[PDB]
Parts: sequence; structure tokens; C-alpha cells
Amino acid sequence: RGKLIAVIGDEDTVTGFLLGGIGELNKNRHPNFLVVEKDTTINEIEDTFRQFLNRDDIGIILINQYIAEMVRHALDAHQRSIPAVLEIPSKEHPYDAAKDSILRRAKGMF
Amino acid sequence: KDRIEIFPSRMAQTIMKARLKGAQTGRNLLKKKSDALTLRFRQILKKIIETKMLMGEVMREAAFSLAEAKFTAGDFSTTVIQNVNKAQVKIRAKKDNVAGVTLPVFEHYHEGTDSYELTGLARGGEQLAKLKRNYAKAVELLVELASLQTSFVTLDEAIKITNRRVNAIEHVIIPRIERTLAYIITELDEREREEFYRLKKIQEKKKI
Amino acid sequence: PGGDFSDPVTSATLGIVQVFWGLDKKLAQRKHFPSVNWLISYSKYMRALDEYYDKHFTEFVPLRTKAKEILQEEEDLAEIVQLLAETDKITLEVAKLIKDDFLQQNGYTPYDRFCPFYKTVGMLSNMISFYDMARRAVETTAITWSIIREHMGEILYKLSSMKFKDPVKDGEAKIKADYAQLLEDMQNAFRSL
Amino acid sequence: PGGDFSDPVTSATLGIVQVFWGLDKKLAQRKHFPSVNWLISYSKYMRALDEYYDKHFTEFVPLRTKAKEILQEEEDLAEIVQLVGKASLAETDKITLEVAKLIKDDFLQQNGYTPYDRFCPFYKTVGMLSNMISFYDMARRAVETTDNKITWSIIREHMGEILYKLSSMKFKDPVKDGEAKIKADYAQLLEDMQNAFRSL
Amino acid sequence: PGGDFSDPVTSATLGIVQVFWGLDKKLAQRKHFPSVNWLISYSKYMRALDEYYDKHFTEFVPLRTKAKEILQEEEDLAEIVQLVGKASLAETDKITLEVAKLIKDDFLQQNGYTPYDRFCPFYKTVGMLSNMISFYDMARRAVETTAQSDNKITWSIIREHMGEILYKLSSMKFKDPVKDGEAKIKADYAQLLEDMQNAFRSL
Repeated sequence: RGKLIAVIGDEDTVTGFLLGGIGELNKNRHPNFLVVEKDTTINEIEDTFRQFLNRDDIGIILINQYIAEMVRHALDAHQRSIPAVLEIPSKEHPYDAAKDSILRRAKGMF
Repeated sequence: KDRIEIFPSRMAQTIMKARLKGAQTGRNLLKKKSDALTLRFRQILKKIIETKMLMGEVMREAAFSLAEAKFTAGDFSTTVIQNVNKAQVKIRAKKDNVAGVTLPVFEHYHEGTDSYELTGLARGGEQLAKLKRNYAKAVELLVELASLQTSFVTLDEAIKITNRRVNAIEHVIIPRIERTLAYIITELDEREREEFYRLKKIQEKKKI
Repeated sequence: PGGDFSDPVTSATLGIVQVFWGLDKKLAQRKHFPSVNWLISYSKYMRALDEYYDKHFTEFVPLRTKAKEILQEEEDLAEIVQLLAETDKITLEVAKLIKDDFLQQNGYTPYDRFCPFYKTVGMLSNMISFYDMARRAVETTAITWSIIREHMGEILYKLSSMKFKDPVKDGEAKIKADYAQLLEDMQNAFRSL
Repeated sequence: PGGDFSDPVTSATLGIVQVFWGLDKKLAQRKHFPSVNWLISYSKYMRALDEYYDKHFTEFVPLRTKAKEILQEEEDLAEIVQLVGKASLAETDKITLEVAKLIKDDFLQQNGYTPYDRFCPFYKTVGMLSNMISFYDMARRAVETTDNKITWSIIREHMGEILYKLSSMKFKDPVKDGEAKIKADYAQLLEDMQNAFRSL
Repeated sequence: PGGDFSDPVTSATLGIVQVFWGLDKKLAQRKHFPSVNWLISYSKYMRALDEYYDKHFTEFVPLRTKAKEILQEEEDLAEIVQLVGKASLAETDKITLEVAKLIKDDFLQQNGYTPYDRFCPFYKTVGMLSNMISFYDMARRAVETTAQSDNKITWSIIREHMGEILYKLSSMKFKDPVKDGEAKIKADYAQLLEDMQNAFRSL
């Protein structure tokens, strides 16, 4: 009721989630997502992630694992609970278990 | 610094003794709180992976149904990304007091806005509704996992705070107080001894 | 003396007298004569006055036991608090209110030259009722302490200013009517929550 | 008085005596009949008797030191277990506190009300100590843990029967059992463990 | 006896003398050889002496007061540092703590058995304190002026900027009263001060 789910992903994920209704244009006509491909750059990803951070109506972030690999330093440096960032891996490629921001916090685990 | 500055007297003994008892009670309570918070932490850890694996299989199935819909309607991706005005699902930030700490937690609210039905491209709505279910279940499970995530991080920070407090009371306060107490006891015994000596002296002199 | 609790004089007197009042560890408020130490304060006429009071006042027995309980309660907690639960708060501010207004008589003033029985009865009854109407649970019965404070700040000021009802000037009927009116004010304030 | 060890008497006695056999009521709550808190006890005649044990019980000498080391080790192991839990332990750690459990249950606790466990003749004790340490020595420099290793659950599923016999060694009564019989029996247990590592 | 101050001998002497130089065993344990517990020490000849400083070393008067306040403030923080760790304090606080630490390690410490520190002429002490307080106030004002800017100067930045300058300030104590002229050591202090000014302005 309060905030807006946001997603950054390849065409597959963003399509599938906009099917699910995850998506909004603010009063300034600005999306809460970013379609990213080979033509999208790393610095643009980081800048748009910070743009999401600036918004007060986000709550949740949905990052494809490639994108997480691309901007690892930005994700790790942002040790904030306000964006409950969740990692999710892509379609054609293996599940991403290592390099999880929370599994490193645990030590007595796999 | 090694001792709390108080002049020796019986009052000092009683007050320091009360303060010492208090220090032990407070330590013992904080230890117990830390134990409970550790338990809740570990309980979170026990379910994170199960949620992650159910996540994995669900998303795999749903993006498969997406591939099938792409076979059916061809290029509905372009029109669906074209059609973004309003969402039908929001997130509600509510609280949980599992302990004295305040815990952030989320709920999957459904606004109910009309979805964008697509039928023009060879009438793929049969695949599209199948997708509307496959991805919707995934979204629900996401909201749950995110709730778990934020709870985890806040819980971690709180438990470290309590551990700091326990160490502070355990390795600093108690030795200082008990050292002070021993010093007071020694001073009082010395004073009583001096009084005894003086009285014995006058008593011995009384013979003459 | 400097040895408040160990001199032989207090010891010997303590072993004979029937009713004893003492002060606690010397507070920073050196002018705080009405202190009471529960460690050595006692009275052994509790039984003998039961048959007198059963035909004058019977309400004060539970009130007095509750007062002793709440005083004990913050006495137990203040140690940890120096080093939280809503009931802990309610009890702590109630006990502080008692200590500041029901106790802490100046003695010399138009408002403490003498306090007859009825004034004490009204004061303590209203205080304990105020405690009871909040202590029950988070709700009014089986929110937080701050919302109670911000709503009932004026009422709390009235609770504190109860002591300024001079018996020499104001008649007893006026003062007890005022106590009852303020009781109704508390009831209205709690029911609106 | 009240456990206060600053009593001048307590300090004076502790400064002269050589051997101290501490006792603990907490141990007695568990029904540990010989309630001896080893963690606080100690003996200063170790070097005094080394000649007798060299002459008669050559093998005894190394065994006891390893035992004391194991006690300290399981203390530390218990600390780290309390920190997280027994899941995080490696296999060597698992074997070590398992041996600590078995030594505590059999070699440490005593029941003086039974004919078979009311008097130690000091050669039965030597035998059971030797067998215990022989098992502990099998755990090291003879398993894959010292590529893929072998978790102790497999070793348990293999020879829990010989573990049980090692535990039940306590029920030997010298009055009814010849000294030679018990030594031969413990040698039988040793060569049973021998066949045990031969098969695995 | 006992190392405390409860025996009647000491208490009697306190009531007569005007100046008091307490010593603390832990300080001598530290090998902080001139172990003077500035916190407990005091002197009742502060007055009837200001004229001398006004006539010779007028600048010394504010300087010592500033140093005393800094030491007191360090002490006033140290307990809360000890109870609760770092990373909960503003930049000014940690800056004051660290400069006070270097004051402790350098100015207060004095090894009179090395040939070069057997005796310290007063002007050397004055110059040393002047350099210290100048550096302190310069750093504090610099960090303060950038409090609300987009780039807040932290202590780590200051260290990265001036580690070698701090090292020279520490080694400042290596000036032999003989075999080294008064003029040259004074010029060295002035040159170091100019270096500090240049490094600050460059930032």
C-alpha cells in the first residue's frame, strides 16, 4: 500500500514482471525499472540504482544476477535495510548462490 | 580509575554491595536476551535456503511459460513494455516486535487495478493468463523473501548491540566494584585494629 | 549520623520501639525530609486498627497494599533502569508521581500545615485509579505511554496540583467535589482512547 | 566460608599441600558418585612417581598426558559448541568429544555399590585406559581424515558393536575374574579393533 | 605507604604547601618516565606570575590554557570511548582525541637520560607548544569550515594528507640545546610552521 516494487533485468524478466503488474510511472512520467542489455552500460546501471535510492516510494529491488555482478561494489557498499535488495538469476544461466550479500554474513552455513 | 572514589564506611559497603548485586542481575538478564535473539537469528537462517530453492523452481517454471507465450504471440514484449501506467500490487510496511527490538516486515498487498489484457497478437490470452498465474505466485514469494531479508539485517545489528553491552558489563564494571569493596573492607579492619590497640594501651596503663 | 544505618543508637532504638520511620540512603535532595526507607520502616499496629477502620473506611486497605506494591516495584526496577516494557513505564511514572506529590511535604506552607484524613484518601485513591486505568494492558484493558502523556498532560498537571487544595480556606465539600470532577475527567479521557 | 578462597586458612593450606582433590555439588546433582571436578584438581607428585611407573607400567606414562590433553581439548570444544552448535564441528572434533563422552561415562564415573565397580586394582584401570587411548590413536594417522575422507557416522555404522563392548568393559569383576582372564579379554578387544580397521 | 593518599602524613603536608606534583604508578609503569598526573596536580602560584609572561613570553598565556582545556576534554571523552567503541562520534571529537594523544606521547614524555634531553630551555617548550596549538586550531577550523559542504574532511583524509608532517612534528623533540644554535632551531620551527600552512592551504 505504501511503496512500489522496482526491477532491473533483461528483456525476459522485465516483460514477465510487467505482465505481473510490477511497474509504475510517477507524476514526472518516470519508470521504476530499467531494461538492460549489451547496449546498456555499467555506470548507467549504477546511476539508475542511485536514482531508485533517491525515491522514497521503492522498498524492494529485483536485480538480475548479471546486473548484480556488474555493479557488485555499489550493492555491497549499500549496507542499508531500506532497500531490501533481492538477488535473482537469469533464464538461460545457472542459479546464483555464491556472492550472496547475506550468505557472507553467515559463517556456520554452506 | 581503578576504583570508584568513595570514602570507606559501613554505608559504603552496603551501597557497593547493592550495586554489585544489581550489576550481576543486569548482566544475567542481558545474557538471556542475547540468547533469545541468537535463537531467532538462527531460525531465520534455517528457512532462507528453503525459500530460495522454492524460488528457483517457481521462477524457472514461470519463465518457461513466458517462452511458450513468446512462441504463441511472437513479440508481445514490445506492447507490454509499451503499456505501463498503473500497477495492481503494492507493499505494506508493518512492524513485528519479536523482542524488545523493532523488526521491519512486509506484506503483499493487492490494489486490484485492471491488468492489461492482450489479445491482438494471434489471441495469445490463453498463454497470457497462465503467465499471470506463474509470475504472480513468484511475486508473492518474493515479497515474503524480502520481508525475511530486512528482518535478518536489522536483527543482526540489534544482536551485535546487545553483545556489546554484555561485554561492557562483564569485563569492566564488575572488577572495578569488587576491587573497591575489598579496599573498603581492608580500611575498616585496619581502623578497628587501631582502636583496639589504643584501648589496650589505656587498659594496661590503668593498673598504676 | 554519618553511619546512618550502623550506629548503635539506631540499632538499640530499633530493637524496642513499636513503630519506626526512617529515611533512605541520603538523597541529593538534602531538603527531602519526607523520605521513607522500606528496608527498616515498619509498624506493628496494623492489626489493632483493623477493628477501628472497618466501621469508618474499608477502601484504603487494597489501596495501601497497591501503594506498597508499586513502591516496591520501582524499587526493584530502578537498578536495571539505571543500567522498555509499557507496564514498566506506567508503573515508574506512577511511582514518581506518588513520591513527588503524595510525599514530599514541605510541612511549612499553607498547603501542608495539616492534611486531614479525607485529603489523603482522595489523593491516593485518585492516583491509584489513574495507575489502574492504564496498567491493565497495551489497550485500555485486557497504544503507548507517550500517547497517554500527550493526551493527559493537563490531567497530570491537575494530579500534581491536587496538593494545592488548602483545607484551612477551601471547605471539604468543595475539595472532594473537585476530586470527583477530575476523576470523571480521567474516565472521559481514558474512554476516548 | 561461603566459598571465599581469600580466607587466610584457605590460602595457607593451598600453599603447602601438594595434591588437591576438589569436589563439586553440581557434579553430585548429575549423580556423579565420585564428584571430583577435574578442571580444578591437580597433583604435584607426577615427577615423584615416574620411576615406579617406568619400572612397572612403562606404557601408562604417555597415556595419562594424552588424557589430560583430551580433557582440555573437550573443554575448548564445548566452548565453541556453545558458540554455534555441534553441526559446525569437523570430524576430528566429533571423534574427540565422542571419546570425551565415553571416558566421562565409563572411566570417570564410578558406582561403588556394585561388586564389579567398587575397587580398582590398578591393572584393570591400566587396561581400559590403554584400550581407550588405542581407539583415540586409531582416530589419528590411520584414517583418511589424517581427497575424500571418512565421516565418523560411517565408522559408527561399521563398528558400533565394538564401541558398545568398549563401553561395557567396565563390568569386569576381579574377584570372580582371573587377572590373566581380563588381560586376555582386553587383548581380545584390542585385536577386535584391529580386525575393525583392517576391514575399514 | 600503599601508594594512596590516605596516610596522615600526606594529608598533613597537603594543608601547608602551595604546589602539588602528584605521581601515578601506572604512568611510570608505562615508561612515561616523568610520570606526572596532570589531572590531580595543581598550583596556587598562577597569580603574581602573569606579569613575567606578559613581559617576556606574552603568547604563552593563552597557549597553556588551551592545552589544559584540550587535556581535560580528552579525559572527559575517554571514559565514553572506553565504555563504547568508536564510530559513534563526530570528526571534531576524534581529532581532539588524536592530537591529545600525540601531546601525551611527545610533549609530556621527556627522557632526561639521553644526552639531548637532559635539560629543556623554556623557549624550546614555548615554541613546541606554539607549533602544536597552531596545528590543532588550523586543522579544527579547516574541518569545521567544510562541515556542510559536499566533501566533509575526515580524519583519515587528514592522515593521508599529512602523515609525514605529523612524523616531523613528532620528531620535533630532537633539538639539542648545545651543538645546535638557538637561531637554527627557532628557524626550523618557523619553517615547519610554514610547511604546515602550505599543506593546509593546498587542501
